[PDB]
Amino acid sequence: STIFPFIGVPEDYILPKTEELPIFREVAWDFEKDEPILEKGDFKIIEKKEALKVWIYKCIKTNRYEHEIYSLEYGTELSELIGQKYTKGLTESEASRFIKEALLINPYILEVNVKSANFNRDILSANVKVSTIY
Amino acid sequence: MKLIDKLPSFDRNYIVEEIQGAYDTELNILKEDIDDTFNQLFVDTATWGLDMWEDILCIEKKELDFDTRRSNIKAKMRSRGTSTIEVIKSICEAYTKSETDIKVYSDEFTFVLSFIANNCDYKTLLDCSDMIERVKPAHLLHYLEPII
Amino acid sequence: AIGLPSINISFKELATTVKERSARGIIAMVLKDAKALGLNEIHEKEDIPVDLSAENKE
Repeated sequence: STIFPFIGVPEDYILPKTEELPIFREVAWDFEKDEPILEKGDFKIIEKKEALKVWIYKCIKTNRYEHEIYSLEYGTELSELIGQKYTKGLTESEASRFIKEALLINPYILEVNVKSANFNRDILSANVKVSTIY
Repeated sequence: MKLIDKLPSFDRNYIVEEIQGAYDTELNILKEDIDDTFNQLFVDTATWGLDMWEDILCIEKKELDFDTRRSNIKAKMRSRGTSTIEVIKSICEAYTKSETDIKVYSDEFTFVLSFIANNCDYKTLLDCSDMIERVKPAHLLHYLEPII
Repeated sequence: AIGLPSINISFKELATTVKERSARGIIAMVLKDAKALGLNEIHEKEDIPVDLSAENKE
């Protein structure tokens, strides 16, 4: 509480720690049945990339302003595109922006890219690449 | 059936449903207890909070019934302060739960309280008479007139 | 049939390498297993046939 590190730190002084995030861990989830997974009569815990997959799935699957429990940041506005309310190019731009802005609130996710986009009948397809710290 | 409505639609599995139903029942218990505690704050509706009224009014009694306790408390509040015809009538009706008419004899120094006692017991009448005797001016006679 | 509108999500590995287009890159591997008894063209890990001995899967 004595040092003044704003101009420079003293040579003898040791920095307490380097700031890093803990290992991301989450209750495992199965996607074809939409349930948590029980292992030996208890919830099964996964870590790192699989936990991030679970979180991403949950974030994409929710609507933005629908629920009172969530804040204004959590969710996705992809439900406003159903029915071709906008033109096709505007729909592509909006979808890309929506997905990027929704995913980038997690501190463990570094960059999101929506590369491909195709229109076939009433289906819109896209490829999303997520880069994490791991 | 109520807490599950605040969650997105993928949370409709049985595990989440049980977890939320438990808190549903718990919160119902909490709100019913709050309702009961609020209801205890009125003299008429008080059942297990009457002892707080006794502690306020410094009256010590042996537990007999709810109605008797409420009547004693109410008559204690009504007797305080100015004493007139209407105060005595109010005490007599608080005990006898009915309309009361008083007739006064100035020459004989006597007054009579008349009321309908089709649903009044002897013990409560005796308690009312004792209350009146404590409240009534010393020089006056008091007679009861239960009309059946 | 036709149902309600929905979002579908599928997960995949992130591979920096890109498959090569030339006629090179075709590898013929011969291995002795009693179970399969058939020729298989594999373009990715997801389509490796099931109930094949893990020693061969590796």
